[PDB]
Amino acid sequence: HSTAETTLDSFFSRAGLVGEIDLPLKGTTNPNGYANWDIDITGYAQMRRKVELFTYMRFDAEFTFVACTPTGEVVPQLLQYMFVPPGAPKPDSRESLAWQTATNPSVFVKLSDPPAQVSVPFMSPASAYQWFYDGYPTKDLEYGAMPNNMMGTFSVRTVGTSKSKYPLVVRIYMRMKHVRAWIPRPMRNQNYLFKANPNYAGNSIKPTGASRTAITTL
Amino acid sequence: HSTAETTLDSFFSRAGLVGEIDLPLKGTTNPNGYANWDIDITGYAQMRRKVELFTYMRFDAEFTFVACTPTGEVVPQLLQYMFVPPGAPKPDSRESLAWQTATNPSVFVKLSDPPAQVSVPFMSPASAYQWFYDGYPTKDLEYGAMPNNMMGTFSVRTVGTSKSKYPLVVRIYMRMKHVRAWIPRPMRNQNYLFKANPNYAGNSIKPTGASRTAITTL
Amino acid sequence: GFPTELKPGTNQFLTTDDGVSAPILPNFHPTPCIHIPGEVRNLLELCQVETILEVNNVPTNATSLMERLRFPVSAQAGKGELCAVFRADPGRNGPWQSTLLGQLCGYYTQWSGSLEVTFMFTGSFMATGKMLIAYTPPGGPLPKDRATAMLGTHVIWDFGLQSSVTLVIPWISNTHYRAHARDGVFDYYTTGLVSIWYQTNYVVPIGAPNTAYIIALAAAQKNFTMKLCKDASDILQTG
Amino acid sequence: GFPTELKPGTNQFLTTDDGVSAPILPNFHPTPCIHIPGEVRNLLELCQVETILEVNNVPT
Amino acid sequence: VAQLTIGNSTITTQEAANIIVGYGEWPSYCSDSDATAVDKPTRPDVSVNRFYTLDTKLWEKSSKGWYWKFPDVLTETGVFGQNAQFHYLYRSGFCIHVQCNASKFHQGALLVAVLPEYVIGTVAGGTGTEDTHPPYKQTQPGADGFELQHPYVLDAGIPISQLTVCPHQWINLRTNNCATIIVPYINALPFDSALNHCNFGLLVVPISPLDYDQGATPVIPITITLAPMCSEFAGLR
Amino acid sequence: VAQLTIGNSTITTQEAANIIVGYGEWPSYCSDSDATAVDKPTRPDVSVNRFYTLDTKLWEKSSKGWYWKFPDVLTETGVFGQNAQFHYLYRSGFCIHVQCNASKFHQGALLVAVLPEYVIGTVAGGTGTEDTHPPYKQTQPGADGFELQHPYVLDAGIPISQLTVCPHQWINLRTNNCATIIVPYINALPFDSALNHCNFGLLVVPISPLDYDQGATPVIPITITLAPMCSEFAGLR
Repeated sequence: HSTAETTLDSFFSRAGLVGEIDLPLKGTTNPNGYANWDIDITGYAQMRRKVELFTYMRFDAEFTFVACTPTGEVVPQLLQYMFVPPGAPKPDSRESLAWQTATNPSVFVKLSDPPAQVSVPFMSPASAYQWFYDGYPTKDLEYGAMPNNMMGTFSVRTVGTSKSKYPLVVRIYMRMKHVRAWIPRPMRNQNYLFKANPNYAGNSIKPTGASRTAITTL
Repeated sequence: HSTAETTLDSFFSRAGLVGEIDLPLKGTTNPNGYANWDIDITGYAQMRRKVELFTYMRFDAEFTFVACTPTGEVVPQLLQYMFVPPGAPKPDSRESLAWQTATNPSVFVKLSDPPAQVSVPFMSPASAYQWFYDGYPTKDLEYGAMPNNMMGTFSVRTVGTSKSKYPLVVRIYMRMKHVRAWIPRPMRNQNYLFKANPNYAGNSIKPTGASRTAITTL
Repeated sequence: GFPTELKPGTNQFLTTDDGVSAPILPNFHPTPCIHIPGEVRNLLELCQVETILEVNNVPTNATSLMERLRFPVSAQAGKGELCAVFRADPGRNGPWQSTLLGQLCGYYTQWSGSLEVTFMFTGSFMATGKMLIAYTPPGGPLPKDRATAMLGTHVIWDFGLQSSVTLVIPWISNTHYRAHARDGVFDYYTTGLVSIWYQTNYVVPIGAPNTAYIIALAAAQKNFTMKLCKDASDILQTG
Repeated sequence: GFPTELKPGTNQFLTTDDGVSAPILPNFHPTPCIHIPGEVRNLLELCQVETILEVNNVPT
Repeated sequence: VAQLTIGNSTITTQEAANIIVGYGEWPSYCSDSDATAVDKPTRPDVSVNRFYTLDTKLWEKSSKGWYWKFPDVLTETGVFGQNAQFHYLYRSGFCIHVQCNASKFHQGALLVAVLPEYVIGTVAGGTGTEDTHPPYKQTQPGADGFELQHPYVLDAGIPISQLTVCPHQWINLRTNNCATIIVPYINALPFDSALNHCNFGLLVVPISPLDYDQGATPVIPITITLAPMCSEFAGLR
Repeated sequence: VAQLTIGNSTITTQEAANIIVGYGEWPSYCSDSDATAVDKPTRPDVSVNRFYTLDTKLWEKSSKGWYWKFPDVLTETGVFGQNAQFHYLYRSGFCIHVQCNASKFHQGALLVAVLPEYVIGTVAGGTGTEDTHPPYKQTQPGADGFELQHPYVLDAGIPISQLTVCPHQWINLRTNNCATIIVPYINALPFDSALNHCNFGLLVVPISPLDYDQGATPVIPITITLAPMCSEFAGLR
């Protein structure tokens, strides 16, 4: 008789994995013992299609950080997680002064210390994050670009003047909370090709669902 | 004068051991540094006969996880425990995307961190778990199969892209809480042969209890 | 200080624990929510919306995909002939996948409620005739012929009188668990069936096309429900 | 924060401690309990039931 | 003594011995706010609910015991077996009546109890290594019933010595001959399948063996008469 | 039948078929305590708000479907296109009316719905590896509109089979011919650009194909007439 599970909040709860940073010792990948991750909630595959059910949305995100070595090991290493709000400058190097700009919230924690966890508010200067924008910002490559949907960047790095002694891997989970949505719309039935637009494969246009032989046979 | 101990809840409390996972380094056993454990409450030997005293039951389970190396040692290794509800797909490999499906509750904890502990609800789509089913699901091998008694699966694995550096052993305890039972029935007096049916040994049919010489001698 | 003993589960990270965490920007006052039309609050609102049911889910040829939306009736079909058939399986493959209901059932494990299919005749205004639409509850095998289906819960539809008709499916329940291959799937079995027979033939005057199509629209009643969030999809965000 | 001192027994696992733990599925609404005949509440109900006593416990 | 009637069925029975209303509940119907409030479940009163008198089984010295399954026993029989089959769901209560006809010169004692979800377990090969599942003739014997082969453990690994824990009644030849039992619908669901699930099974076993001197009738007819109470059905096919 | 007038525009329409007020809200104005309470936004009533009757599109058997963008369609047209262009901000509601003229011997069914932020997605090269962005003639077709090329997915990778989830109305030739829809201002902001952002797009697609016997007019004129409701503008240039 109850329908608590079919609510928006119920549907979008759960902290999913949306990011993974690699900080190897020897490597082509993030060679300066640091990394910048612009917040992308599409990071959880399944996500995109779920949110793209609505035209507008609003919510808060709870971020939880999981860090270990590639084998999932724990070591005595301290870390800095920096959140650079949109409009704030991300660090270009492992010594950029951005790391010390008070206006960039930062949180420190040892790998041993349990997961780091913080809540981030509804940033957008607009009244709601909008997944679809039918226009351009005052044939073009700026089509469908609602920038005021930026949540910010997360800069991660080993604390200290020198490179870390261990190879590290950070995982970022994100639980969406206090959700409100407007204007529902057709469930994506075609495969996604790009993170930006809704473009699809005009050759590989598949029928929404399983087909059959005749309309008289089951 | 008090009879608190003879209540159902009192009888079924206590967290018993119902599972044990082995994650050796070199081995025939769970070679991919992960394992799937479909929840079986018969895992505690003594259990089966106690519950099989009633026809129907209902309850919640509190799970507590104990992990160490074979000698009972503690090491800096992080672990992922994933609960896949019934109907959800278990991971076929150490990289199955199931591990990242938000709809599969997962909990992370370091071996150092004290035991992990969570409560799991009355799953069954039916009004009660029923230990006996006198029929088949819409001579057969589907006799006595009430599937709607599934609680789910517990998938365990070392965190990280690579195998763990240590041989590990997880133990799963389960305390039953908020118990309700109906229709009591004869206490199993014969040895169990299979986990599924009540079949017994038709040769080795033993008298419920100790016998004696004459009915006039004590 | 104040005496305390830490209990198991201390320091653990539950991906479903909905506790509170520290606000990164304590002073920030997020731009106020203003009024926006059509806010959705509970998915079951969507489930009660009529979506086109691709009953005719047979053509796959890219340029004939629009054909799945409508099936047809013609003069050529003789009285009694079976026009079309399908099951009342919202979540399983087939016709229901096209409806919004179907797609939402996919993010859930269990469900139950009364459904409701509406048929729309889009033929010429001059056409007339009768179609028999029968429902065979779960278990009952597709009726042999029109007459045997005539004895079951049926509805005679005269599109000469009313261009629309709505059928109610009393009940469907995806509750019976199944562990086939080695992958456990909470499946139907309640495959209720909906058959449609030409009670009479298609009648038309000179000047009107001898074929017309029909559109199936489905939704669930207000007594519908779903349980067990289960994210599943073939479409995902590409690298 | 709020001043605290942890006391012995901290971090221990008592197989008989009946505390509370975090619910794995917070949103889940388990199928409602309906009425079923003959519910048992306390085992001593059973003990007051007449069972056949195998006095003649000799043939095997 | 007097005779009661339910339609076209008229049984001659004793005034009103002690009846056993299993679990203290009376076979009642099911209200409107349920799972299927749309497909209003039709409740048979006319012929469907009356006195069926099953093929009398003959008690012998060597008899091991008998058992029938429900609703299986009737899904074959008459206009009730009519509904049970061509209908999707079923819930029904039962009045069961068991009687013997024996001279004051016979002796015996039959325990007669009802057991929900009576799941048969065969021998399993003998040595215990064969996973043989009871046939269909053993799982749902019909209206002829079936004979136990290991009464002591009730062909299922449970002491019979403890069967009294179920709605039971005794039939000691030197005191009574008829036993009666009222059974409510018992299942984890409001409704269910009438052909796939046997909510319960009627058990009748000789605890004290039949006996008599040469010359007295050697077999005591046991007559089971039963009647459906507040029976309901849904979804015709 | 009767004819309604709004200034110098007079349309002959049917009495009052069922209208669809999108999302249950009526195109209203915006109060004084907003973002720009200084630059008091002037609200056109005179000519600006009346009946515009767009170049009728001809339905064919092969027709795939059509769509227009808003407010784009009018920013070209008349004294309204006057305001939309030489003004900084815009908010406006819409009354849309679509009608066909066909003999009782034609058959068809057009779904007519409105979709906020209708973002076009082209084919992307074909094989899926070209990041081609829809042109300007495809993103803002004007008052002539534009034809879908993949109706089934609404040239954007979404099933049309589910478009009904939007303010829609049906036009089945054998029952009605005119469909009407009231649309409120829908956007994440109080006001916005009238030339850069198209709050929504009018969609009209043949779900059941047009048909007729040889000899009957082969094309069914679809006439879109629309009128601005509680339209406001701010910051003249």
